[PDB]
Amino acid sequence: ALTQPTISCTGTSSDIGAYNFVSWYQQAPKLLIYDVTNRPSGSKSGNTASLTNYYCNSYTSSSHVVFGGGT
Amino acid sequence: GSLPQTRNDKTFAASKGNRGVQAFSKGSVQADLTLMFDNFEVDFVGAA
Amino acid sequence: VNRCLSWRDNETSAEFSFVGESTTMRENKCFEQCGGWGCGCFNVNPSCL
Amino acid sequence: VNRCLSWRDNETSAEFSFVGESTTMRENKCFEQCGGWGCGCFNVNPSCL
Amino acid sequence: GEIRCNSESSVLSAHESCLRAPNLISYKPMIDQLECTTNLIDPFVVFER
Amino acid sequence: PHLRNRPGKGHNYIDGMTQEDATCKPVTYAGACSSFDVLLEKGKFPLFQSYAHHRTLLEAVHDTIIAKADPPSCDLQSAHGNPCMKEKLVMKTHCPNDYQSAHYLNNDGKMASVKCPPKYELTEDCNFCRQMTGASLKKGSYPLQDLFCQSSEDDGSKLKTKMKGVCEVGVQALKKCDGQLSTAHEVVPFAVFKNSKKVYLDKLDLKTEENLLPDSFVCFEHKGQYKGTMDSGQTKRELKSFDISQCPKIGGHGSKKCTGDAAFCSAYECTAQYANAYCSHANGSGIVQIQ
Amino acid sequence: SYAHHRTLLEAVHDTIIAKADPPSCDLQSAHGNPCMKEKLVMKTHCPNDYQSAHYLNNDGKMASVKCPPKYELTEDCNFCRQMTGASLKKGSYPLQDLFCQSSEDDGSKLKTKMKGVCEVGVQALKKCDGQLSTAHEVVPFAVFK
Amino acid sequence: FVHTYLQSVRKEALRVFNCIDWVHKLTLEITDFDGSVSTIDLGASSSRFTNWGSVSLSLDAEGISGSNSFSFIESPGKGYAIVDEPFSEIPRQGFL
Amino acid sequence: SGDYYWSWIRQPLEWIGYISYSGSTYYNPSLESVYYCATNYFHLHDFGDLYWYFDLWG
Amino acid sequence: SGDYYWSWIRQPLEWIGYISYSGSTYYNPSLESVYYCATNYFHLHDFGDLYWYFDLWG
Ligand SMILES: *[C@@H]1O[C@H](CO)[C@@H](O)[C@H](O)[C@H]1NC(C)=O
Ligand SMILES: *[C@@H]1O[C@H](CO)[C@@H](O)[C@H](O)[C@H]1NC(C)=O
Repeated sequence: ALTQPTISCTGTSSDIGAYNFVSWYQQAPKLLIYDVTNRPSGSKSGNTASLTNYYCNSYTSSSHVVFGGGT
Repeated sequence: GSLPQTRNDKTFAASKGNRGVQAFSKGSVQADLTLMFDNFEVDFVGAA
Repeated sequence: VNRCLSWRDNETSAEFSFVGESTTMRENKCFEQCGGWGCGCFNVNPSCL
Repeated sequence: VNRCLSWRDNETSAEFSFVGESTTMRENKCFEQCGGWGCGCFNVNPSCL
Repeated sequence: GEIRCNSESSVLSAHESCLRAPNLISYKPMIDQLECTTNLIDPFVVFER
Repeated sequence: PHLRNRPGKGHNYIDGMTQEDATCKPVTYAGACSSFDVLLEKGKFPLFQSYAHHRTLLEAVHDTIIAKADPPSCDLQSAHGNPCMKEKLVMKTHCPNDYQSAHYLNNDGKMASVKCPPKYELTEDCNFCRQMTGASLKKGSYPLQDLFCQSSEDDGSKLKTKMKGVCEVGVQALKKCDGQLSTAHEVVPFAVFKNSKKVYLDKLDLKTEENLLPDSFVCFEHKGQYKGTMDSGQTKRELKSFDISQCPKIGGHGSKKCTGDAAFCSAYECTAQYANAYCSHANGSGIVQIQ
Repeated sequence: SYAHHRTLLEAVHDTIIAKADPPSCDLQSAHGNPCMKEKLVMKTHCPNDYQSAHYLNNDGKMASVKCPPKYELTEDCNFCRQMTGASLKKGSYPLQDLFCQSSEDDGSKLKTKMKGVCEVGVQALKKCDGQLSTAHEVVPFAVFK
Repeated sequence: FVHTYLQSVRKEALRVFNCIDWVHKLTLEITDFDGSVSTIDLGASSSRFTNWGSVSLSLDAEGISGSNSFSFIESPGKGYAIVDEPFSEIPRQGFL
Repeated sequence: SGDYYWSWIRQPLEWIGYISYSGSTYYNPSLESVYYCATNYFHLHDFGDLYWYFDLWG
Repeated sequence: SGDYYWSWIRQPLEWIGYISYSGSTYYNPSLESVYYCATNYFHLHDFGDLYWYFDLWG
């Protein structure tokens, strides 16, 4: 899973570090940010994404979906 | 029987570079070598 | 090509099957030709006649 | 060594398997060389090329 | 005609069906690198002669 | 089954496909690894089978010998609309069934792999993914190319493809030509050097020289062996891998008593007490040099 | 061929051949001692279910290797391995191919004289420097009084 | 019962061969344009693919000079020699 | 119709698995053998099946 | 853990047998087919398994 406490979503090299497919949800949660930056503000750096109840999800190298711990 | 030996006027000997043997015998040949597509030219030779 | 050079003179090709079985004196040959787009075939190996 | 001298000219070695099947005229030879640490091999029996 | 074939394509492709004499290829297995070379009568030279 | 005593770590697994770590983490005589057992089938992968004691592509990747390409494996599930399958589509391969992934050495000299979406399998040409109901996919990835790797420090930054009469081989544009262009599929040998790209060759003139480095020794141990690892009663006679880093070097210190054959005794220090492992010299290992 | 001459064990029991110091240092109690030195230079082949194996050491006496209880000697007779529910044989495997006899001829001046040999087995014939072709070979041997 | 095996005394070998025929062979030094670093060797009715094309030799007079009935010995790294016996493909006691 | 991935999520979130349009099922490794169902229904990407961009929650 | 030999002794001493760390069992030849249990637990020798140096009696 991801590590959560601008909310920071920190992961391993498998998620976020490799793929730029990370999304955020506000809580039936509501999606706010997809594809790191796109909105229907966030960013990435190293293995940690940042967003300026909020949950983060990402795509792993094993074709799985990993959800954040939550803030 | 090291190579520099003459037998019935043949005098076999080592070829240059010791890659084989020769046979020195009386005779002659006619050689007419031919060139083809000979092209080797540069530009710096224009100066005198 | 292996079939092309080793063609027996008494063996008929499949193209001339309308001849079928005939009692006339006959022989069959195979000749290699050019292979390439200039010849008419995409492949560059030699064609057959 | 027994395989080394008795190498048939029409038999291909396993090292040159990328050649695989080819229609080109070809032959295969095997030559004995030195065997020993100076040659490059720990064994003292002759190597093969 | 030390190396002879049955068609122009076989000559131009060095097909394995071509016949040749024994021991045409000279091998120099010197310790650094092998030298594969041979001396062949150029048929074009004899044709022009 | 001495070929299953892999040099180095022997990690024959790929990132993401980590469901076979029981037998693909260091490959031993015991288990079965899908991404390694295909190499030992008779008639397939003959070049590696000749140089059977050298590292594979996955082993070389896990020893940091060969790097991993950018998008190491762009999944067809998430990146099927990206110009990924370009170097793969110029190769003519043949995958068996029930394989969800396949790795190869790309043009830059790194390792890249193609991964089908979950529950899909690669077709017979490894170009498309197809789904079969009630099929058990293998947990490894099929090695596409026949190659063997090693550790080298020789520099090759000035090395480049030099093929005569070839306008373009694979994905490399050697030159620009106009007119007739005979296009075909051919078996081209290739090599990869340090700090270089793939170098296709017209001829393969390669030689091997032996040495006494640790990668040239196969060290094993018995299961149930007295005073050794796994010292318990066994119902079958099976071997176990051993790490040569423990056997002391000649005139040096070590942690395990170690015995071996003539080459090992010349290189390492063979004990006079009861030994813990037997270290033979590798069947064919060494250093391979290409002309 | 010489089937009506004594074996090594028979020669030992007829006082023809003596028994070595530590006659057989058990691997159970002496695995950390420099025992297996002459055995490790021989290439043998033991069958299964054998707990002991005897050989004629360099001094001309009989020594043997005995595995700990319930263990058996491996295929190279170099290690002991344990199998559950296995019935070990009650004897010891003869490692070498030899026959013995009773002799009074003296051989105190007899020594190994091999040409071009720096070292055979555990005997250091001489001191040599440079190339050293090391191999496993079948060497005939004799033991005199 | 006697079992005999042969062993080599000296660590050297000699190669014995025969010359079926002799061939004329010309060595040429190709003083090329702007540089004379070119030396080639070629026989009768043969061509060599040098730079700027190829060079062929006719040598129409005589492509051969008969045969012989001696044998030749080569010691690698030491030279050659001639022995006055016919080259026999079947071993014979008391001969070479 | 539209190449959708119907997935199941739960909150005691945590992804459980998905069933695809083609009938392919993928499960969480831990659970291989409140509940919502959200699928990527509007932010479809032509280059990939980004099914974790969950919207239209159940 | 530590390569111990758990042995059984009796006094009507007399050694009965031992069970090893590896599961190997060795019995007295007479009994092959007060009770104490003492094992070499402190005076371990690196060169051999001197299991008859009994201490830590049961
Ligand atoms: C004639 O043809 C038949 C069938 O095509 C074949 O079996 C036979 O060998 C041929 N005769 C020859 C080649 O003389
Ligand atoms: C040619 O090779 C095949 C298979 O390698 C062999 O069976 C055959 O005898 C060979 N032909 C010869 C040696 O004339």
